[PDB]
Amino acid sequence: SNANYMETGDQRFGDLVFRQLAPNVWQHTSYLDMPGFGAVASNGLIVRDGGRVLVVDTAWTDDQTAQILNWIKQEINLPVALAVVTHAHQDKMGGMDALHAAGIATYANALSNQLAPQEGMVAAQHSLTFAANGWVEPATAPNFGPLKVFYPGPGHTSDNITVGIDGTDIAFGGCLIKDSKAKSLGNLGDADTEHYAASARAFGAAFPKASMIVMSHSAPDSRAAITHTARMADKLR
Ligand SMILES: [Cl-]
Ligand SMILES: [Cl-]
Repeated sequence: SNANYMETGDQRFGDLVFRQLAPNVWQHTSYLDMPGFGAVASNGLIVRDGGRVLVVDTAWTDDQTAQILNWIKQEINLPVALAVVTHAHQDKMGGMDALHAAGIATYANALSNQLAPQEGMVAAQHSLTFAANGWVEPATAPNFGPLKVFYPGPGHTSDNITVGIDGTDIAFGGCLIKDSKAKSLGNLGDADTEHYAASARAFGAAFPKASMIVMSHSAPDSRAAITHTARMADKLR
């Protein structure tokens, strides 16, 4: 349960893995086997804000996403107010149904909702919209607490968004940022290779105080993950 700094190690629950990040923040992790590679991790976040819990990124599947809700009931014992999912893809949207069944309000980039059916995903219930500088329109993100939503520009996909957690110095780059040892940009099937670099860089500028970068396929890293990701993307153009 990691109650204090002398109880450590990731918590295994079902097939899921949870790692505490800051006092109110955890990374949730699920796995799906992929041709030729094998098991691939997909990370998302759980934020405790006051008397509610906020989730970013469901798991790969409905039944894994259900497990996440269960773990929250056991370990945090708080209601889940809302969830924000970061683009329409199985790794971040696979479990929308489970969130919905649980009666949990869901939010995504309007564009992610427009693409969901074509990407084989269930759309979120609410749509976020963004200014030209990339920050979310606050009226579209009511009651987001510490979550600061930023759309960096096309990237891993054209709809990808990102989230800072105010006060924790943690920024979630999702599929857009890779860690500093990464050998490639991962899955580019949907990517905008022209704007990727600028988008990665825009993310770094949106959260200039983040000391912890959380991404989809790897353990959290330093800001060196932004820099390195941008250099890799520079090679795309
Ligand atoms: Cl990826
Ligand atoms: Cl992906």
